[PDB]
Amino acid sequence: RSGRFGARYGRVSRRRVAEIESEMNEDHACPNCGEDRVDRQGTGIWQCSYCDYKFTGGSYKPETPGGKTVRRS
Amino acid sequence: TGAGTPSQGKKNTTTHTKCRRCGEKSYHTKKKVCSSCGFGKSAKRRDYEWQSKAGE
Amino acid sequence: GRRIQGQRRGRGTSTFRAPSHRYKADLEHRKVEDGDVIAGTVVDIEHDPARSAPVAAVEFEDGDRRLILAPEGVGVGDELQVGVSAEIAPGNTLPLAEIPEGVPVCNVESSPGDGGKFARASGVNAQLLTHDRNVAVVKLPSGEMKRLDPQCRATIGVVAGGGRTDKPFVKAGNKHHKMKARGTKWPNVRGVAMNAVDHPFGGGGRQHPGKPKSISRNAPPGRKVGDIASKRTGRGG
RNA sequence: GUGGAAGUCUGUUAGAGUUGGUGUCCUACAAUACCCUCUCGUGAUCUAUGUGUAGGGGUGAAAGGCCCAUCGAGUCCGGCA
RNA sequence: GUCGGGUGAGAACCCCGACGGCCUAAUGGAUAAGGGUUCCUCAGCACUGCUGAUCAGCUGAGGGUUAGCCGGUCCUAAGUCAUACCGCAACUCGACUAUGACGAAAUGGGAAACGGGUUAAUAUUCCCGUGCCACUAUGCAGUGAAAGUUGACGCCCUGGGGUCGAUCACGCUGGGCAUCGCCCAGUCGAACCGUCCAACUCCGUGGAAGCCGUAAUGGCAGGAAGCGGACGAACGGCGGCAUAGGGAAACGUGAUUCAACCUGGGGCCCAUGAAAAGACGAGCAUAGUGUCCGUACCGAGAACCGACACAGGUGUCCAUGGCGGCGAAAGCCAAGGCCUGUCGGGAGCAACCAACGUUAGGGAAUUCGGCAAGUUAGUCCCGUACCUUCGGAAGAAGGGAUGCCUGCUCCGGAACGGAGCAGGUCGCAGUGACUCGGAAGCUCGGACUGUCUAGUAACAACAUAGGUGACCGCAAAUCCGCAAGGACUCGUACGGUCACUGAAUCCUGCCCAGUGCAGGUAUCUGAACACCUCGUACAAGAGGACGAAGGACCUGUCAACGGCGGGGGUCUUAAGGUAGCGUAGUACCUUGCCGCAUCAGUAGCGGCUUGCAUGAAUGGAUUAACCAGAGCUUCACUGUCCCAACGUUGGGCCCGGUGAACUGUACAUUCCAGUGCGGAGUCUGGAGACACCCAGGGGGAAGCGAAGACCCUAUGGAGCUUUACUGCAGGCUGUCGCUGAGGACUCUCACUCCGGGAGGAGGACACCGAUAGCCGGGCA
RNA sequence: CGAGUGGCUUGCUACCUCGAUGUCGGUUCCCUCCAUCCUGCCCGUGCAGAAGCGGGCAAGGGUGAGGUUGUUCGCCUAUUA
RNA sequence: ACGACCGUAUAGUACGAGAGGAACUACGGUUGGUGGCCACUGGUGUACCGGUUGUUCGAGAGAGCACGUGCCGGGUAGCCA
RNA sequence: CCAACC
Ligand SMILES: [Cl-]
Ligand SMILES: [Cl-]
Ligand SMILES: [Cl-]
Ligand SMILES: [K+]
Ligand SMILES: [Mg+2]
Ligand SMILES: [Mg+2]
Ligand SMILES: [Mg+2]
Ligand SMILES: [Mg+2]
Ligand SMILES: [Mg+2]
Ligand SMILES: [Mg+2]
Ligand SMILES: [Mg+2]
Ligand SMILES: [Mg+2]
Ligand SMILES: [Mg+2]
Ligand SMILES: [Mg+2]
Ligand SMILES: [Mg+2]
Ligand SMILES: [Mg+2]
Ligand SMILES: [Mg+2]
Ligand SMILES: [Mg+2]
Ligand SMILES: [Mg+2]
Ligand SMILES: [Mg+2]
Ligand SMILES: [Mg+2]
Ligand SMILES: [Mg+2]
Ligand SMILES: [Mg+2]
Ligand SMILES: [Mg+2]
Ligand SMILES: [Mg+2]
Ligand SMILES: [Mg+2]
Ligand SMILES: [Mg+2]
Ligand SMILES: [Mg+2]
Ligand SMILES: [Mg+2]
Ligand SMILES: [Mg+2]
Ligand SMILES: [Mg+2]
Ligand SMILES: [Mg+2]
Ligand SMILES: [Mg+2]
Ligand SMILES: [Mg+2]
Ligand SMILES: [Mg+2]
Ligand SMILES: [Mg+2]
Ligand SMILES: [Mg+2]
Ligand code: NA
Ligand code: NA
Ligand code: NA
Ligand code: NA
Ligand code: NA
Ligand code: NA
Ligand code: NA
Ligand code: NA
Ligand code: NA
Ligand code: NA
Ligand code: NA
Ligand code: NA
Ligand code: NA
Ligand code: NA
Ligand code: NA
Ligand code: NA
Ligand code: NA
Ligand SMILES: [Sr+2]
Ligand SMILES: [Sr+2]
Ligand SMILES: [Sr+2]
Ligand SMILES: [Sr+2]
Ligand SMILES: [Sr+2]
Ligand SMILES: [Sr+2]
Ligand SMILES: [Sr+2]
Ligand SMILES: [Sr+2]
Ligand SMILES: [Sr+2]
Ligand SMILES: [Sr+2]
Ligand SMILES: [Sr+2]
Ligand SMILES: [Sr+2]
Ligand SMILES: [Sr+2]
Ligand SMILES: [Sr+2]
Ligand SMILES: [Sr+2]
Ligand SMILES: [Sr+2]
Ligand SMILES: [Sr+2]
Ligand SMILES: [Sr+2]
Ligand SMILES: [Sr+2]
Ligand SMILES: [Sr+2]
Ligand SMILES: [Sr+2]
Ligand SMILES: [Sr+2]
Ligand SMILES: [Sr+2]
Ligand SMILES: [Sr+2]
Ligand SMILES: [Sr+2]
Ligand SMILES: [Sr+2]
Ligand SMILES: [Sr+2]
Ligand SMILES: [Sr+2]
Ligand SMILES: [Sr+2]
Ligand SMILES: [Sr+2]
Ligand SMILES: [Sr+2]
Ligand SMILES: [Sr+2]
Ligand SMILES: [Sr+2]
Ligand SMILES: [Sr+2]
Ligand SMILES: [Sr+2]
Ligand SMILES: [Sr+2]
Ligand SMILES: [Sr+2]
Ligand SMILES: [Sr+2]
Ligand SMILES: [Sr+2]
Ligand SMILES: [Sr+2]
Ligand SMILES: [Sr+2]
Ligand SMILES: [Sr+2]
Ligand SMILES: [Sr+2]
Ligand SMILES: [Sr+2]
Ligand SMILES: [Sr+2]
Ligand SMILES: [Sr+2]
Ligand SMILES: [Sr+2]
Repeated sequence: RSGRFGARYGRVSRRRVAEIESEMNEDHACPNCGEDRVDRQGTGIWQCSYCDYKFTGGSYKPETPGGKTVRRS
Repeated sequence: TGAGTPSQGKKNTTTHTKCRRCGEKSYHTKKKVCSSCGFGKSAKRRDYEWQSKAGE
Repeated sequence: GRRIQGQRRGRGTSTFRAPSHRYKADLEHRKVEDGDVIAGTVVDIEHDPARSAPVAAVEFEDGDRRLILAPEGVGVGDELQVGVSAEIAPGNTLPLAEIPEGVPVCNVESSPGDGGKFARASGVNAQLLTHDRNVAVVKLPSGEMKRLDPQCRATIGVVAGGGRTDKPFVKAGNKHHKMKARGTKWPNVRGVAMNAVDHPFGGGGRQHPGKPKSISRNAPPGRKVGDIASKRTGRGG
C-alpha cells in the first residue's frame, strides 16, 4: 500500500492512497459479463482480461456514484 | 561556477558570419539577419544618424 | 516597479503556454445534416493529455474516424448515435429537446452547433431539469440554473474519470508531472515573499501584505491581486 | 516464501554539487584556481544540440537572483562639450 | 630520469639502445562543435618556446584531402522567414488567417559496401577481390495495386534466443625461462547470397469439473494439457563467399558466463511518452546512368573558449583487457601512449614556510566552539532501548568471528558460483596493504525529497503536498497589444484564475468602530449633452429643472487589513486575549528563582512564570521520520593543550641561464626628549654614529594598494513606499455619433454572435469613435 | 568642610586626520610606572605567644591553573609566599 | 642569573593558667627562571634488520609499485626533554 | 565596558 511511502507524508495522505488503490486493484465484475477480471489500464481506463472488454470508468474505480445513477433515470 | 573564465569555455556556437551582402562578419546565422547592413531584415541598407556626431 | 507574474502570463510566451503540439483532439460533437442516420462504433479508449480523463475513438458509418468526449461506461465495440432521433442511452448525443427531463448530461453546447462547452471535466455532469418549446433548463456542475436553447446538443451520462480529485497528489513531483501537461507556470511563490518591486504585497521586515487583500473590480492589471472583488472572506458568519 | 515498490538507503560508477579547513593561492596556473573533508546520485534528476522570451522589458521554487567578467533597470552609439 | 652512442660549429632537455619510471573512463582509440593548414617533406634558428636547442604547433619552399552505397543533399520537430490579407502617421514594426519555403552533419526519420592492399601525407573515396541500391532502356513474366503493414517511439522489473569479449578443458604452431614445469602469444577469415527458427498470434484435433504453466503474474467447457498445422527473429547458427584475403607458423575443437543484436511476460500514470518523407505490399535478365558539396590535421595540462603553449572550461562512443573485490571502487598489471602537468647544477641540504610521518606520561586542561587531527570501519553470527504517523527508529547500542594448509559435506545443470565441516598450522597484527560508520542522550528550527544569493550567506529563507478564502457559466474570470489581434484554450467548475497558510495529528476564541471589498439605499449630495429662465437682434455668461456611477446612510464580511488596553467592583477606539505555550531564535530588568550536572556552569535541560513587549492559517500546540541547519551533555580517541622533539618531500641558501612588477618631491646612519596644525629620520637640545655587503623575522616610515563604503554637507543621482504634490494609463458610469420602424414598450433593417449551409440567437442594445463624473502608486 | 595630584573611567571641545592612521576581547613578544599583592628590612598596637590590624623604606624577583560568558569587568573552584 | 617555598634539628622549647605555640642558626628537598650536556630513562631515527597484505616479474630465489616507509615490529649514530 | 548612526 502506502508502505512504499515509508515514514513520509503522514497518516491521511497515505491512508487514502492505500484505500483508493486498494479498492482500485480489487477484482471487479466485468460489465461485458460477470467475471472479476477488470484491471485499470491508465487513468479512467479499464479492461477485462477475460473478454478483453476495454471501457471507461472512474479514475480509481470502474464505476462511480454518479455513473451508477445514469442507469436509473 | 564563475561567470568569468570558467564560463568562457562553453562558447563554441557560431552566430555572426560573413554577410553575403556587405562582406562584414555580421550575418547572424541563427537569425539570418545582418547586424551591420540589415540584410535579411530590410531591402534598404541599415543606417542611422547616430553613427556620427549630430552636426557632422 | 516591475510587471507582476499575472502580467507576464498574457504575453503568451513558452513558459505560460499549454503543450498544444502534444494535445490529441478537439472533442466537439459531429455535425449532422439531419435524420440522426449517423452511428459509429467505439474502436478504442485513449488518454486525453489535456484533461487527465479518457476519450473514445469512434468510427462512424460514413467513414469518419474521430475522438469523442466519453461519458463513464463506454467501451470498445459499443455503438453510439448522434442526431435528433438518436436513442436515449449513455454515450449518445442529441438536442436537449429530445432528451427526457431528469437525465444527467455532459458536454452541453452553449449555442446550438458550437460542439459543446459545459460539463466536460472528469466525472462531472449537467442535469437536464425543465423542457419547453422555447427554453431548456439545465443545472450545471457549479449548481447554477442555466437557460439554454432546446436545440443545444448534449451527451447522455456523466463524464468518465470521476473521483480523480479524491486522491491527494502526496508529492510535489506528482503535481509537477500534471502541471507539465497544462498551460500553467508552477510552482507558486507567494506575493508576500517577494520584493516590493515585484508585487503589491512584497517588502517589509517580516512577511505580510501591507494592505487589505480585497481589491476592487476596477483595479488595473498589476494591482488586481489578492482577493478580487470578494463579496466576503473567511469562513465565519 | 514469492514479488520488487520507493521525489527510499549506501556509494569519488557516470554525472551533478560544494559544509568545513575561515588550509594553499591571493603582481595567482586562474579577473573565482588547487587539495582534503563534505552533499546529491531513478528523479520536482543530470546533460548535449536546436528553438523561444529583450531592457521599465524578459526570466526568476524570490536571492533584487539572472539576461555574454556588467544589473535596485544590459550593451553600443547618439543627445553631449 | 640515468649510462653509453648518433648528428652538429655548438647538445641536460633533437635522435638510437639499454636500464629506471609515469598514464588505465585516461596521459590510450574514434569523433561533435570550434580552429583553419596547425597535416607531410626538405632546408633553417633572427622571431615564438618559462633555461638550451641541431628540435617544434616557429621561419622559408614545396606537397597533401579522390566516394552511386560515410556525411550533406531528402523528410518533417519545437519553431523561423517570405508572399497575400489586416493594423500603423509610417516602416526595416505588429498578432491572426491562407499559401510557399526554411528548420536535425556527433545525437530524430532515412535506398545501397564489405574485406584486403597501397602513400611521406587520403582512403568503406585510390587499387584488387566480392557484393549491393535506385532510376532509366530492352526483353520475358505480370494484371494484380490498395486495403493493410512499416517508418513509429515512455518509465520500472524480468524470462527466453544469442555474437564479441573473458575464462575453463584438450590439441597444434611460435616465444620466454632454466633446480621445478611453468609462463606468454597465436591458432584468423567480412559484406553479401542461401538456408534454419525461438517468442507472439492463430487453426485442426482433443475433452480437463481440477488440472496446465511461470522467475513472477497467471490459463481454461466462452474449451486446459497432449498431438498436428499456418504465420513467424537476430548485427545469431549453418553452407557458399574462400586453391578471396591474411599469417613466419599452426592455420583448433568443446564448454561456461554471455555486452551487441533478436523476441517475449509483468508493473506504473490526476504524467500517456513526435511528425513527415520514404519503404513493404509488388517477379526476373542484360545494359546504361548515379551529377553537385564535405573529406587533411587538432579535438586539448600546447591546434577549441578563456589576451598565453592558462592546473580553468568544453558534448559523444570505446561501460566486457588480466589479478582483485559486491563493483564501471582502491591498489597492481597489459594493449596503447608518454618521460612536455618541460629550466638545470650544488650544500646531510641551517633559520623559516608548504604538504606530511612518528611522538613518553597526562587526555580537551587548548578554543567562542574538539576548529584541526584522530577514533570507528569490510563481511558473518549473536543481540538491540526510548519513541512511533507502525513505515520506522536500526548498521541503535553491546558482544563474538575473520589467514594459511590438508581432506571433505550441502545447494545448483554448472561456473574459473555460493553456504558450511573436520584436522593441521604461522604472526605483535588475518577487512594484515588497499577499500572501509565513531557512538549515545537532551533542546531549538523547518515536516519530508527538492530551491537559492554565477564571484564572502545553503540556512530557520523559497518550494512542496495538505488546509483555506476570493473571482468566473465560457460572448466568462484573469492577463498581453496603440491597433489588427493574442495567452489561458485541442481547456469548461472533479475547471483555472487570484491570493494566504504550509505534511499528518489535536485545534483554530472575542472584535465589523477605522480601513478594504461587496450588497442595498426612502431621503441628501452628485458632471456633461439635451431642456427651461434671465442675459446677448446672435454668442460669451448667470441661474434652474432632471440626476448615472460614486459618496452620505444601512447591511454583510477577519483563514480581509488589522486589533484583543488603562482604570474600577466602565473609559478610548469595535472587542479586552479564550485553548495552548511561556525568561522563548520574543523577557529590558537578567547571571530571574528552584532543581539537575560540574571542584567550580552569565551555558544547557526540567519546573515556576505577574508575558518590558506570547497566542491561535499575521496560524497556536504538538510531533515519528529527515538534516553539510543552531545550542548542550556523555563514552571512546587523540600533540588542541601541558611542551615541545626528531624525521620525510618541495621550497628556502650557493652556482649557470632566463628575467618581470609594485613603488620613487627631495635629502636621508639614527636614538632620547622637546617643539610644532596638539601623532617629527629632516625643526631645537643632547646622545650615538668608520664604509660596504649577506641572511632574517617584520618595530617605525601615522608603509604600499583604493579621491572613506561610516558621518555630514549639495536648493546632487537612483531604486522603493504611501491616505505627500501633480499628472498618466486602466476600470465603472452618463451623454453624443454608429442608429432604423411602430418613463414604460413592441418590432426588424443596420450591427453582433452561433451555424458547413439553410437558418438560429440577439438587436438599435452591445462593440467601436467622442466626451463628462468617480475610482485610480498599476505607471510617470 | 577645606586644599590638591594623576590622566586608568566618563563627560566636554572640535585642534590634527575623511585622495582611510582597520575598531572590542583574546593571543604572542618586548620595555616601563608605583599609588606595593608576595618576598627583604622596619614602626605602632586594643603588641604574652601564634596570629591579626595599621603604618614606613623598597619596583630585585614573583604574581600561576581552572568553570559560565565574545566578553573587559565580574561571579565561582581548588591550589599559592 | 638567580627568585621563592616546604621539611628536619632548634622544640612541643621560649611565651601562656590552658588552649595554642615561635626565633637565631645548621641542614635536606621542591618550585619558577637560567646556561649547558646525552653515561642513564624517554622520543625520533622514510640508516638499517625482520614480519606480512594486494599485484607484477612463470614458480623458487630476488625484487618494483601501493607517496614520496604499503602496512606492522625492533632500533645504531645523531638530534632532543 | 566595548567595537557610529538612533
Ligand atoms: Cl491541479
Ligand atoms: Cl562527414
Ligand atoms: Cl516470461
Ligand atoms: K578620517
Ligand atoms: Mg474538443
Ligand atoms: Mg510547462
Ligand atoms: Mg508558495
Ligand atoms: Mg527576500
Ligand atoms: Mg531583502
Ligand atoms: Mg509595488
Ligand atoms: Mg537549450
Ligand atoms: Mg589518416
Ligand atoms: Mg604546459
Ligand atoms: Mg605523546
Ligand atoms: Mg582557557
Ligand atoms: Mg571536525
Ligand atoms: Mg549437487
Ligand atoms: Mg535556545
Ligand atoms: Mg528543510
Ligand atoms: Mg555566494
Ligand atoms: Mg545545504
Ligand atoms: Mg496550498
Ligand atoms: Mg488549494
Ligand atoms: Mg509562512
Ligand atoms: Mg516557510
Ligand atoms: Mg532556562
Ligand atoms: Mg483567528
Ligand atoms: Mg505571515
Ligand atoms: Mg572619496
Ligand atoms: Mg549610507
Ligand atoms: Mg531621488
Ligand atoms: Mg466568429
Ligand atoms: Mg513614484
Ligand atoms: Mg576640526
Ligand atoms: Mg595605513
Ligand atoms: Mg612608595
Ligand atoms: Mg624592574
Ligand atoms: Na509479502
Ligand atoms: Na567546501
Ligand atoms: Na532599461
Ligand atoms: Na543468416
Ligand atoms: Na573483473
Ligand atoms: Na626542456
Ligand atoms: Na534525495
Ligand atoms: Na471593522
Ligand atoms: Na497578536
Ligand atoms: Na535537507
Ligand atoms: Na604532530
Ligand atoms: Na617593518
Ligand atoms: Na538606487
Ligand atoms: Na588634576
Ligand atoms: Na586586542
Ligand atoms: Na619589586
Ligand atoms: Na573566567
Ligand atoms: Sr571551474
Ligand atoms: Sr556550447
Ligand atoms: Sr525579415
Ligand atoms: Sr537610415
Ligand atoms: Sr471548441
Ligand atoms: Sr468548431
Ligand atoms: Sr509586504
Ligand atoms: Sr469565526
Ligand atoms: Sr534517492
Ligand atoms: Sr548517495
Ligand atoms: Sr568559512
Ligand atoms: Sr587539512
Ligand atoms: Sr580568492
Ligand atoms: Sr540501481
Ligand atoms: Sr554578467
Ligand atoms: Sr556624450
Ligand atoms: Sr645560434
Ligand atoms: Sr608536425
Ligand atoms: Sr531542409
Ligand atoms: Sr542521423
Ligand atoms: Sr531512458
Ligand atoms: Sr541469457
Ligand atoms: Sr580523417
Ligand atoms: Sr582523439
Ligand atoms: Sr582538460
Ligand atoms: Sr605498455
Ligand atoms: Sr623547453
Ligand atoms: Sr619508527
Ligand atoms: Sr573543551
Ligand atoms: Sr575549557
Ligand atoms: Sr562490532
Ligand atoms: Sr510547526
Ligand atoms: Sr547555483
Ligand atoms: Sr557557499
Ligand atoms: Sr498542519
Ligand atoms: Sr467594515
Ligand atoms: Sr491566559
Ligand atoms: Sr640635530
Ligand atoms: Sr623576508
Ligand atoms: Sr592621508
Ligand atoms: Sr617611590
Ligand atoms: Sr611583607
Ligand atoms: Sr559582566
Ligand atoms: Sr620547624
Ligand atoms: Sr597541644
Ligand atoms: Sr615508495
Ligand atoms: Sr588498517
